[PDB]
Amino acid sequence: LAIEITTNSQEAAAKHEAQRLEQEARGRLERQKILDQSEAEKARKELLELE
Amino acid sequence: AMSMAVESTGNAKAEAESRAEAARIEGEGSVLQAKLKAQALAIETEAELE
Repeated sequence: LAIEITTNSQEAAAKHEAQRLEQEARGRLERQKILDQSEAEKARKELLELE
Repeated sequence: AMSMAVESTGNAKAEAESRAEAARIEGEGSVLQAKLKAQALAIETEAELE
């Protein structure tokens, strides 16, 4: 049992690392999403003034 | 926000200037319509005067 509990510990650490990578990549992806939306609506300016 | 500003400007600006610049046409209509009815009514009235 005490071998299996440390297997649980190491796999829990791995899951923690996986969720950390998930959330950081996801946050950077919202970062580039915000950049892309801001840039697209930067040209949506000229589109809409001359519209 | 300054985007939505430019759409709002364009929309309200366009509608209002269309109405005003059409009112220019009804205005010149009034101008020369008064000018024409002037002499028109003038000749009816000076023909009924005798």
